[PDB]
Amino acid sequence: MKTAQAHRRAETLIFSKHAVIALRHGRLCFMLRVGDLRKSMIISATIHMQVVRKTTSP
Amino acid sequence: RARFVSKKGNCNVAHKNIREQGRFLQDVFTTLVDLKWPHTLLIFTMSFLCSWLLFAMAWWLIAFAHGDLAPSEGTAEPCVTSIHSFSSAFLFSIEVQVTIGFGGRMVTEECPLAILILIVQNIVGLMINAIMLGCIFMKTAQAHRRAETLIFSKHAVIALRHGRLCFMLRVGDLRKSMIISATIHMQVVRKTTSPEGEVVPLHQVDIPMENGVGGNSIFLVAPLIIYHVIDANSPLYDLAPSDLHHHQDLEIIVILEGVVETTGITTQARTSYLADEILWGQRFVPIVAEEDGRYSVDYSKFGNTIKVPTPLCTARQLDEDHSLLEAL
Amino acid sequence: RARFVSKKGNCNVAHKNIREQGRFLQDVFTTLVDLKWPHTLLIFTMSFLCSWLLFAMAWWLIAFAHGDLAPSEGTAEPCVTSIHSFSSAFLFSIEVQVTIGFGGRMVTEECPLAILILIVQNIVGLMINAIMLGCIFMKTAQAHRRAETLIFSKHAVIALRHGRLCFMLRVGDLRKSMIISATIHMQVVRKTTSPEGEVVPLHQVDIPMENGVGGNSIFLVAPLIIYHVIDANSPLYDLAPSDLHHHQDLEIIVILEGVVETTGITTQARTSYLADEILWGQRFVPIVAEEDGRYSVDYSKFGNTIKVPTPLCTARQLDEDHSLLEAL
Amino acid sequence: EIPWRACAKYLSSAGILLLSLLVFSQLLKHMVLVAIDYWLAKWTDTVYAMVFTVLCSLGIVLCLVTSVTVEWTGLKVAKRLHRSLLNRIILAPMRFFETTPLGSILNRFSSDCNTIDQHIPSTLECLSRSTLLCVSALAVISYVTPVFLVALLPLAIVCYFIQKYFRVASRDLQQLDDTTQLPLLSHFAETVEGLTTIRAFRYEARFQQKLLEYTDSNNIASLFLTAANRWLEVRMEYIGACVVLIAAVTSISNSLHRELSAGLVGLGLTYALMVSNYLNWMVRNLADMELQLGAVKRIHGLLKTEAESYEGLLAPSLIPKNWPDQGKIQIQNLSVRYDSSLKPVLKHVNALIAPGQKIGICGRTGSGKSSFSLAFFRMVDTFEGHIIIDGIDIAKLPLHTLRSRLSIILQDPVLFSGTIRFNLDPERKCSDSTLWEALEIAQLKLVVKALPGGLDAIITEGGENFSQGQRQLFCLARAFVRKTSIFIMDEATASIDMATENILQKVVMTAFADRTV
Amino acid sequence: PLAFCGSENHSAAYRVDQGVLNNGCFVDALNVVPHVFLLFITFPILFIGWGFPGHNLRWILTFMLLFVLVCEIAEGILSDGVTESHHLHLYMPAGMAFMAAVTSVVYYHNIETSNFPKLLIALLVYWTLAFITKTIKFVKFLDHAIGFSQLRFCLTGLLVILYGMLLLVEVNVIRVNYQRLCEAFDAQVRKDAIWQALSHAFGRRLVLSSTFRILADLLGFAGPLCIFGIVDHLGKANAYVLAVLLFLALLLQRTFLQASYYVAIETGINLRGAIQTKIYNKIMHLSTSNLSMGEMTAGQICNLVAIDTNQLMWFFFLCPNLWAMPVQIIVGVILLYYILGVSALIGAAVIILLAPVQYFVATKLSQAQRSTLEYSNERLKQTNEMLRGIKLLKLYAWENIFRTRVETTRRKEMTSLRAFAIYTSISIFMNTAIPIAAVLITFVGHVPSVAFASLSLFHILVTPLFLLSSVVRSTVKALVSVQKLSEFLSSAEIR
Ligand SMILES: Nc1ncnc2c1ncn2[C@@H]1O[C@H](COP(=O)(O)OP(=O)(O)OP(=O)(O)O)[C@@H](O)[C@H]1O
Ligand SMILES: Nc1ncnc2c1ncn2[C@@H]1O[C@H](COP(=O)(O)OP(=O)(O)OP(=O)(O)O)[C@@H](O)[C@H]1O
Ligand SMILES: Nc1ncnc2c1ncn2[C@@H]1O[C@H](COP(=O)(O)OP(=O)(O)O)[C@@H](O)[C@H]1O
Ligand SMILES: [Mg+2]
Repeated sequence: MKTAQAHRRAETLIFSKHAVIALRHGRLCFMLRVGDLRKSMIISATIHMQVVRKTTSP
Repeated sequence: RARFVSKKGNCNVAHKNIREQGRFLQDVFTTLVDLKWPHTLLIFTMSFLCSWLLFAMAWWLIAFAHGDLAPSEGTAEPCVTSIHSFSSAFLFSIEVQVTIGFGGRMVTEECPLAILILIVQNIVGLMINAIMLGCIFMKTAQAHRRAETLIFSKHAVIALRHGRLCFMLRVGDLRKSMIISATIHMQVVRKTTSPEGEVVPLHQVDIPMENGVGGNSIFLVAPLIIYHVIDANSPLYDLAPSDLHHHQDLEIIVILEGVVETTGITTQARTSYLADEILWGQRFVPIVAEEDGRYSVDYSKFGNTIKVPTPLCTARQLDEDHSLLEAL
Repeated sequence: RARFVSKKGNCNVAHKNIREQGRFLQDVFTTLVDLKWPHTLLIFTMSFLCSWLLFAMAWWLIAFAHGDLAPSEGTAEPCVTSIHSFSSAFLFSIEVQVTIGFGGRMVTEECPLAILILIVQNIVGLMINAIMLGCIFMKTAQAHRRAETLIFSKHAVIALRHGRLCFMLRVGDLRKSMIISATIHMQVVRKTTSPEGEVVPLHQVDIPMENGVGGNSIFLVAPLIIYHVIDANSPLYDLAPSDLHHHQDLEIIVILEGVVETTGITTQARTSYLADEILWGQRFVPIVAEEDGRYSVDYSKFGNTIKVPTPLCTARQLDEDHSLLEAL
Repeated sequence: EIPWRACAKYLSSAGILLLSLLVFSQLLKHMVLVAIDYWLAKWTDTVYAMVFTVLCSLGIVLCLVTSVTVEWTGLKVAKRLHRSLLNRIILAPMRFFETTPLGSILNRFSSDCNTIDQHIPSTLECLSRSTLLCVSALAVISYVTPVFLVALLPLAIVCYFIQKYFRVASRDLQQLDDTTQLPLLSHFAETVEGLTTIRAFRYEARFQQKLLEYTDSNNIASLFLTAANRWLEVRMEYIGACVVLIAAVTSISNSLHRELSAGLVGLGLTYALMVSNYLNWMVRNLADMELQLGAVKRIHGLLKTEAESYEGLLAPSLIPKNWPDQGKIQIQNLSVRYDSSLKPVLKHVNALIAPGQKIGICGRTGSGKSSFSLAFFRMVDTFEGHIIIDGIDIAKLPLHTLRSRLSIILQDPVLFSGTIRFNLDPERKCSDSTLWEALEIAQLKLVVKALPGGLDAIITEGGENFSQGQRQLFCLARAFVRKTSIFIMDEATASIDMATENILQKVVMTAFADRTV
Repeated sequence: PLAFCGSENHSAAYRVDQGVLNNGCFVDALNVVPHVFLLFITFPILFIGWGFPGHNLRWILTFMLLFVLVCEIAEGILSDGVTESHHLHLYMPAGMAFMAAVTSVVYYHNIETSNFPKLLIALLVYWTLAFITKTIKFVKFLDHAIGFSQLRFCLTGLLVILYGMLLLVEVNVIRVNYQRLCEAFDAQVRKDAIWQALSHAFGRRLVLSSTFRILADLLGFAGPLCIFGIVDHLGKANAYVLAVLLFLALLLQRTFLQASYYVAIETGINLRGAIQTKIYNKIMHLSTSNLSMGEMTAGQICNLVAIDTNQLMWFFFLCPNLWAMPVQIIVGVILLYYILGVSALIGAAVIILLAPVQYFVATKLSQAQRSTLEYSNERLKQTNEMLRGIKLLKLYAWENIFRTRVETTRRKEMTSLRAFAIYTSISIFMNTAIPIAAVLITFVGHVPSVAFASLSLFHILVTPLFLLSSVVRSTVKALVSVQKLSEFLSSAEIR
């Protein structure tokens, strides 16, 4: 169970240290870069972007 | 011309200038477990042989240092009984680490260091055996060719269906086993230029496939036709005949992802179609037929197509001319 | 009539003329691990027996070649001590490869080739043992019948619900274990003809099931009713009584996909309903009832249905006549 | 495979206590005969004599129980097979018969069950004792010389391969035998059935030449069969002879240079001789039992029949005894079809029928009117609409009463081989006065008075004793003995002359003024 | 015991080494190794599924190899008749090679014809190794061994070259009427009951095949003579010649049996043809008022040309034994009184009493069979008519009535058939149980080769009894059959 683990495959998936916001198709869009370092493929790659803040209900 | 994906699913990408590396020797562990059978076998055999020789040099050297090889006085008792050559010490090492231990070659209490070497060799043998077992298991529990029994057509076509222009290709499974949760992602790749200036070299856009739900779930038993309806939203809505050719910046990647029926692993197959493999105005010859209480699927003429007369303008111009004809 | 899927989920498909084959003997490896228990056991036993006899012939033959069986002079020392028949060499082989090694039958340094055979047999024994362990583990870690404890009704019905015509069938789980991420795909199969000319022999269309979200997630504890609302978009929107019968080109495939609770493997069950098993104007007798602080589910009369008066025209004609009645 | 499943169905048609008796009695008898003469060879080099006699008695009583076992199990298998086959094929719907040729379904009750019940027990005991004596002699020749094993293990494989080759040839060869033998019997039937037209046409020579050609062809086929059998038997017998030589010389060498006995020498050579004698019988009997079990599998497959649905969704206590009243009939939307793949020959038909002693249906042929007649007895699928007989639907009654309480007269007259009483009275509950009445009202009694027996003369072979007219008359007669207030006729005037036609019509309409025709 | 080549303390040096390949035993066993290699390396990879250049050339080479393997097994078993230690190195390698070649062919056509090629490297290596070992044996067999039995040298070189041809094949595939006329003439000559003409035109072939059968079972019956000779010669180089003579006797025996049986079956087929022809002719001349009024039905008319003809065909298959067996039994008595039963064979009196019991079984079975066949014809016409027109039985709803009516006839027929089965079981048991009675009686009546030769001969004599058990059945059946024929061939004839 220990040596069958990669456990660093989560460390070969990198993101950009910064994020930008620019124009695309006339609309304002938030952007960032993501890349894989290993030559292996990732299966069923899925992304969830999720904003977090202290909101106040109406 | 630098195809992004090879027909077999190989990514012809060059990953230059990767700054950080060298995490730990579990990466080379996986390199081991993902390797050719004869060379993996050779690595295991040399692992055992090197272990045996290392501890064999050890036993021989200790017995020699106990002043036991020479005298044979009788009144003295060896670290280990009855070893009289490195050959003897080597056989002893095999008998120990393999846990055979015939008995003619036995450890005696006279040498604490010998007991230490025994402890060390037992630990090393157990750990190395466990490593070999984990490797061989992780290796032979793999299909690793289930991605090679999932075939696609060597070409793709575009034809008419329900009056709309649709992109089509064939996919089929060769093994009689089922694929679990079969999912398709078609994705167009090109060098696009933003209406605001920027350019994206290998920009990718997920072109949705057509399905009754609109999802991506397919049920691959007979080789079927994956097709996309070219709506106005489709990136190919501005595609035309005589534009597609080997020197045209355009590619379509098809990605099949599904869990293998037996093992809970998830295989993936990739294929690509660029502007020369995409035939126009053809439809795949149906290879499915009714047989004596069955469905014969002739996998010969699998990707075989046939020409069908079709308009020679863009889906954009299709919709324009169709509205021009239907406005009266 | 060549049912596409058998009631138990068997695909009655003939895969003729498969050009490429013969990848490697890991395919037959999987064939091994996916096999009947007595024959798998027999294969393991014959693997060990053949190993033992092969190396036993080896030891016997070497001892014979050392000129050790005949002389018994005493001044000479055998390759291996105290073997005097192929029976002895065979017991020696067992003692070695099984790592028992009593001790009366011991290797001596006098024969380098004997040490070589020892090394070879140890490697072969370790590798064959690891293979047997991986096989037996991959084999007994499988449920392989979890797809047989997921049942469907032998028939399907079509009735009225919220004034709309809906296709229905029952599904239930027999084990008390839970299924994880239960997902349903209903898929109509027929020989369709394109409005542009082409024909598709076993054309498939994913008929979406009805659910609160519209997704495909179900939570199968009590045997529930999978149903599809026959909208105008449904392929069955042009279906009628007296059209469904054993000689009608129409089939409905139901596919349940879900992760087994214990093991992270994903099981799949298939079933089919063709135009004779699809009852009309009936509703399943509710088998769920309240009991003394529980819900008794009588799995008898599981697929038991009851006739209910319903219109005898197509959902198309349903909507037409309903608009005809509601327009005033 | 095929033999496994066929023989398993065969034996499963018998009990399991029978298979126990059979198998274990065979093992015991043969093994004990082997043991007794082995121990006799031991008796070569006294209470021994007493126990020898008691072993002989054991052998004889075991053989007795074997024989009775075989006979009684053959009996039971045959009885069960025939009875179930009859009760199941008779249950089939009309589609089975109208679709499957009657000769094909008849061949089973004719020859196949005959083949079973007087050929399978014999071949069974034959190959049973053959194979088991063979295997026993084999075990013993292996024991009396441990060297023979390394010659036998080859011999079994040689046997296996070549007999498999022979059987794979023989399957096709027997298929050819059947496809050559069927035209024979088909020609005999098509000759007996149309002899009058043949002798009229005078083309006797042509058909004699046709049958001569068929006969020559079937004889050539049987000759090929025979040649193949000779080939394989010669092969296997030379095999057995080589085995004898091996075992014999081996035992010789052994004993006269490493003594064991003379008796066991004899045992070896004698069981070698026995193998040589009984191996071919084992194989030939195996071929014969394979043929017969193929026939058994044929009957078992025919047994896989279609249901009848005689159980009607109603309560037999709710339907009154004198159920059919004056006989109102409301049919509507009666869309009908023969099978699911057929077209709705009669569709969207409604008609309300009060009583009134008669109605009428006419029209050209192919109009699907005999079909409209069949709709009263649910023979047609009637997939839409329904009929209502004065109170209740038809698709809820048990077909038995549904077809017992309503009469019919078919177009083609179908009669029975027997006396007149049986043709009119299947059950023996009808006073003969009613019989004479039903004959006179159909204008038959005047013919019967000239007939010596008097409702007693035999009708032969479905009716080959009178005119098609007279056959149709008898049909009407037996259809009249019923007290039904309604019934239907399907063109029961095609064989009637105009005078008898009008007379019969007036008489039946006067006699049935309350009944609905 | 169980030595590979060890006989004495002199053979306790039959494994010493002044050069291993000089030791014939060593090369002999090294021949064994590659065979076991292939055998136990191809077992599992075969059970997994069981649980082309020169393809036909491969078949032919394989058959030649199987041939010479069997021959070598025979030679090796023979070569251990002089020594008293069973030194089996002579033939164990041969049988191992045999099993290995069989496994080889099996594995081949079970892998490449079915699953996939490019695994045949195993078979390749096996052919290489076997070729190497046999070349070694041949080379060291050229000079060292005396090569007295030159057949050894010949088979050795043969196997060498044959393994060579196999290895070649492997690397190559790795690179990628008249009778009826006489019957009618005989019927006319007899008439101016059929058996008369039948025999008068047809019996020469019958008695000819029966003559072959008589000569055959006589020659075969001359085998316990061989047995008695074997044993009383072994009691105190003549036994080999005599066992070979037994083998030759069996060969001639069975080659005469095949001739007799083939002639008999030819006769039966010709007879079936002629009788079918005559029946069809009579049909062509037949009247219709008879088929309509009096007796016959198309059903049973075709039923006879089927079953009657089959019965006669099988009976004239099985009849030449019915004539040859009496010679066998009388020569049995003669030869018992001449050998080892020179007096006091009282057990044969039971066989004397057997024949009348068998004839009584015959006539009682005939009494059963008459009723069996009449009720069979009854049930047969019943079901015929019941299935001819079934729409009536369905509509008029008389299924139960006719079903039970047919069941009555079926039950009567079943009673007759039960009596028949009782009688045939009586016959079978009497037949199988008189020989053990006979041997018991003749053996206990005394109060080493004598009683045993009796045992063997009485088995030989009980062999034909086992067939006579059903011969008499077919006999009664053909009796009733010809009765039916004589009944049918006497009907009306429209001029
Ligand atoms: N060439 C590279 N090879 C491997 N990993 C990299 C590389 N460049 C960036 N990363 C990873 O991406 C993450 C975020 O990247 P970041 O934008 O910080 O790169 P950076 O500091 O600008 O380096 P550079 O100037 O080389 O792009 C970092 O944590 C780093 O580990
Ligand atoms: N009959 C088949 N059996 C196995 N694999 C096949 C078969 N047909 C096609 N494939 C696979 O599909 C891929 C694309 O097939 P492609 O369309 O090139 O076949 P093709 O050139 O049409 O050959 P053919 O005309 O014989 O069908 C190939 O790489 C091949 O591996
Ligand atoms: N057993 C059958 N199977 C299939 N079709 C049938 C059968 N019997 C009748 N038909 C069809 O029904 C039509 C007429 O039916 P029917 O009423 O029996 O004859 P008619 O109309 O002459 O009285 C015909 O065209 C025929 O094709
Ligand atoms: Mg009609």
